[PDB]
Amino acid sequence: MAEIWDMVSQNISAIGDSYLGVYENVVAVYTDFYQAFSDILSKMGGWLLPGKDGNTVKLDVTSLKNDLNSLVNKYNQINSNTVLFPAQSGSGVKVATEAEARQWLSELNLPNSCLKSYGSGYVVTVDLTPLQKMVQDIDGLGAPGKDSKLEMDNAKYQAWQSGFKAQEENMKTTLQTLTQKYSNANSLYDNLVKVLSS
Repeated sequence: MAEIWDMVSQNISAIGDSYLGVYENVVAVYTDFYQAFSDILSKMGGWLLPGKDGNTVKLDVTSLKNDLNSLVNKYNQINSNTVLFPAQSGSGVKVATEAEARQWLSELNLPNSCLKSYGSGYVVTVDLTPLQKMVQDIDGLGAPGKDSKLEMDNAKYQAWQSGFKAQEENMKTTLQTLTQKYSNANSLYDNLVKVLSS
């Protein structure tokens, strides 16, 4: 027999497998998270109406701002649906050492805002600064009319909307970054196995 080699192979696999595990969790939580933000983007057209003579437009800042806040509050929590690291499972929250967190914080290339503390330890959550920034700007447009909607001229509208898609893109970028990284992690696991099975 070749008991040491087996031992070696099993050990390396576990390391690469372990690594791939975290990422599978990261990718899930984020693609899922973004899905929820897409369901909002679809409704986007249903909250827009031209002024009267396309000289202005009426935007349902309320409905929008409320769905954004709902999403931000849902993912502002801590559970198997909002934490990227460590993987959450079952009863009570699972926490990591600040160092362990900060490490992943750097690995996933995420901002410090993504680092949250829970009792004895820490956890890494999705980046909400974008959504929050969105909601801030929507409030920056001014108070709505008695119909809770805000009629604004095209200059203002398309200005806001540029800034809105700037934030929409930030989140788009993160979800990519994390998928590329997950793809590498996964490639790596498969390569390790070939190198060890042969």
